[PDB]
Amino acid sequence: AGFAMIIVASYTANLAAFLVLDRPEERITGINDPRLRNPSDKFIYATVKQ
Amino acid sequence: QGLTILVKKEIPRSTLDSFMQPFQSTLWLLVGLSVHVVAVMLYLLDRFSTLSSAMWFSWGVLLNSGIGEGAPRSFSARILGMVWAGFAMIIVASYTANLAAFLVLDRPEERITGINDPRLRNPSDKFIYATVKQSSVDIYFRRQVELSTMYRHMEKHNYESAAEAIQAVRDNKLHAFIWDSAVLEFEASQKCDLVTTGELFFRSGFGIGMRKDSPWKQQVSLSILKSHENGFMEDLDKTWVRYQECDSRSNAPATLTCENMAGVFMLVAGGIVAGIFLIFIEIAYK
Amino acid sequence: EKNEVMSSQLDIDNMAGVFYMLGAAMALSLITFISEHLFYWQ
Amino acid sequence: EEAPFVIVESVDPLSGTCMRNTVPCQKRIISENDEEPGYIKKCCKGFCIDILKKISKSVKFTYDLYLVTNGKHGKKINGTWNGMIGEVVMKRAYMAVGSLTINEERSEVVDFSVPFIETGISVMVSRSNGTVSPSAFLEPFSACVWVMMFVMLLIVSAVAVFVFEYPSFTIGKAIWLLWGLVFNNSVPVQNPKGTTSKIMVSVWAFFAVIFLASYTANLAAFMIQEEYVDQVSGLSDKKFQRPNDFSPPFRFGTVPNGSTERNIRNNYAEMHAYMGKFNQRGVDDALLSLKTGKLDAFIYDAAVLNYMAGRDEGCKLVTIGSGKVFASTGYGIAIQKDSGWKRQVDLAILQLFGDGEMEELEALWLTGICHN
Amino acid sequence: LLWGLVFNNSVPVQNPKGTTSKIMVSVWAFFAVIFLASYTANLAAFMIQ
Ligand SMILES: N[C@@H](Cc1cc(-c2ccc(Cl)cc2Cl)cc(CP(=O)(O)O)c1O)C(=O)O
Ligand SMILES: *[C@@H]1O[C@H](CO)[C@@H](O)[C@H](O)[C@H]1NC(C)=O
Ligand SMILES: *[C@@H]1O[C@H](CO)[C@@H](O)[C@H](O)[C@H]1NC(C)=O
Repeated sequence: AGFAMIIVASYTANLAAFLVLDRPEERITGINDPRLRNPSDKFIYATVKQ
Repeated sequence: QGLTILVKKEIPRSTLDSFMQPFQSTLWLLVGLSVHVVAVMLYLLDRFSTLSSAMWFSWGVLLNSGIGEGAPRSFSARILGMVWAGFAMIIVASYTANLAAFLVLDRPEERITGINDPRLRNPSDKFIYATVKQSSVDIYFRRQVELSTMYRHMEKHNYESAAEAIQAVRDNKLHAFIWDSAVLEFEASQKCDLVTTGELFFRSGFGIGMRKDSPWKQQVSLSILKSHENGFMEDLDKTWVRYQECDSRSNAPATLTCENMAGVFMLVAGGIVAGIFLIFIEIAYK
Repeated sequence: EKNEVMSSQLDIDNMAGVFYMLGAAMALSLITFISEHLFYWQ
Repeated sequence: EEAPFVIVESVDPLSGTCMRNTVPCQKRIISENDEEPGYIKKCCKGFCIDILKKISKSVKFTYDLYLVTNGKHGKKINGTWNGMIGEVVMKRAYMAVGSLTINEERSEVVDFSVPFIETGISVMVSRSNGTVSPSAFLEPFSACVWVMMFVMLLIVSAVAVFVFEYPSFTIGKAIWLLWGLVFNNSVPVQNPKGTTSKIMVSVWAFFAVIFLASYTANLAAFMIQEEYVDQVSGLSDKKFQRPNDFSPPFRFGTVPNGSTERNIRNNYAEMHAYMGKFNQRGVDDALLSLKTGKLDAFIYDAAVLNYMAGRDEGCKLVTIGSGKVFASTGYGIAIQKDSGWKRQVDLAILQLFGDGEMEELEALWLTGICHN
Repeated sequence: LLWGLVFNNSVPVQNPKGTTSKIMVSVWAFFAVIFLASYTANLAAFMIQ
């Protein structure tokens, strides 16, 4: 019975972990964010030409 | 080498005030009255198309026990008991949710991250730290066009020799400390009560000097350069400095302990007292 | 521009919904007992 | 013009030369021609260019720039000097800047100022995806609470049977019930008799419910663990003199034909041979195929890794800490032997350190944003 | 019975007649435990505001 309690509980705890940190990357925090300071090819950002 | 920081670090003991912490002192009694409310409502609901029995049934399900023999024999009392049980689920569920969200969030304050750190960005008196007197450190802190604000804050608490500072911070008198790297690096890896921020702070480098134009300089300068390809200094390192090991082992959320769960254990004594009362009172009532 | 905190029971007012549903169920129980005292008529 | 220290770019045609705070540099090119070389190559900026420009502005002397046409960081070619330093033994120029090391064979003829940026043979590692403990399921409670639980079990069973003596519930049935209740649930069993003694199992059940709740709550923390950075000391490590203690996948990254190689084939040679199949083409292939487990540990000169770290999109590329490096040397400046500028540039570059500016410069080029 | 199972537990009944009703209610209770767990987790999500 003790082993049963442990398996169920650990299941709940692990799911609790995986849901809490399921939130997307932070909004671009300005002109100095990593994801924008040095470029990358995942998500691009530009302006109108000329 | 460069400059670094030094501050005590230890396993926290983030702990609940009491098992009753995640509720207010009111709702605790709200549910306690409402349970008897809905119990007696069952008792005056089923009796028309079993008092202590319905009392037991009603007051049990908030405990997920196995105690309880009776049940509702009407229809309406059934349609009540269903939602009663649902409420009993929600209560303890929310309790678990709240306690968890509390114990995951409360990870103790960050370490002193570096010169630009907020928690020391300004000079402050609720967070006191020192430095080395008459040394290269207040020399480099002399010409501080910007840093003068903390320059004065240090020079109002400056310290003389290392045996002051290390022994003091080990005794939790001060908060932070500064020096050149090698000294505190070694002192950390020797005894494992203190750590560093690992953040470099201002480059420099030791060396050897003689009074000007003495005829030695060239010979010693080529000798030292000879003493860094054959790795003799590489050996000197292991001879004296990179000498021990204490693992990093990022600390944990600090298991609950023998400390405060005795708030609950306070319950068994009340149980015993109430029992030795209720036995005699039962003898009387019988 | 952001942080997080853990409340204490989080309210009485936030929890009020549960008592709302409790009272609603109690009312439906009462009206159903009445309707049973009625429908024994059949 | 090799590294991101000494960059050159195409001449700006819209406003004449470069239009922005740089110095030109020329290039006299003749190869497989009788004729005369020479033409304005390009505008010519960079970190090393920055320190040179400022230091000249402060010690009041003027200069000019043309590049090397035949050679590199030269070595002994038939007992001579070609390339950069060769351009200084021939007195065809006065000083040498740019990414340049310091050794004996070069300290023989030219002379070297006090170095500014550190350097040395270092290593490159990568983090590890999480380290959920093996003995997790017994962590979040102290040693007390369990034996305390057990003895509370015993005493409650005792008081239960003894308030009961006022089929027949006894020690066995009672303890079994109590265990099966404090753990979530199990095994429908006989209950206690007597209305009064029911209070005890009740309050016990209260204890148990709050217990299980608290326990799952706490244990819901030991599944959130921070990124684990590996640990390793300098290249005197058990993990590399005897690399077969674990699988051969523990591959080592070192590009051949250079200072790494030569400074290696002098002291151990066994790492040298063992790294035979683990050769890698430069830094591009290295710092790409390292992220994907094909390349794991690295060997190079830190003054390039400590740069390339803060450019990769990820964050799993961090060197080991300082104070654990091999070839403690530094880039510097090279001048003709025993001239009358060693002293002055020395004093002025130490001044540059003392006043706190090189931090700003490294912030402009050398270190990136991707602090760890 | 089956209502008293999703929410935690109460009210002793068995319905134990022919072991196949047993193998039926079994999977139901299984789904119940996983449901309750998922709920507790994703609600502990919101108590952090
Ligand atoms: N430092 C040497 C030449 C030299 C230069 C580099 C190097 C490569 C790319 C970049 Cl971006 C910057 C630098 Cl400094 C690397 C090595 C290493 P290896 O020996 O494997 O060739 C080397 O030797 C000298 O000046 O005598
Ligand atoms: C590490 O976790 C990330 C999370 O998205 C995953 O993308 C990556 O493949 C994982 N790598 C390893 C080696 O586990
Ligand atoms: C590097 O050196 C090895 C042996 O010294 C040689 O086999 C190999 O061809 C060299 N590679 C280059 C690119 O010079």
